[PDB]
Amino acid sequence: KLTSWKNELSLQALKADLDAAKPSHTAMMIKVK
Amino acid sequence: MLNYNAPTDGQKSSIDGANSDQMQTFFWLKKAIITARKEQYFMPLASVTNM
Repeated sequence: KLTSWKNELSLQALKADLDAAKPSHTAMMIKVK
Repeated sequence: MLNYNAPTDGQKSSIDGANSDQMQTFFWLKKAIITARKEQYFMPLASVTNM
């Protein structure tokens, strides 16, 4: 546990957010391409 | 001797006549019972390619 916060994020939450936000960004980059 | 008897099961109340019966015989909460969604494990894996 890196910090002293009562509720810490942990890496799984951040990776889940990344995987959840990926689908819209992937659909967007096709247009720029 | 006015008795409540049992409105349901046909034994009418003492006060009630020959053409009537009790208007309300139960209480209804109005708060229903529902079931939540089944959890998904395979969908979070996939990455979409919206051509």
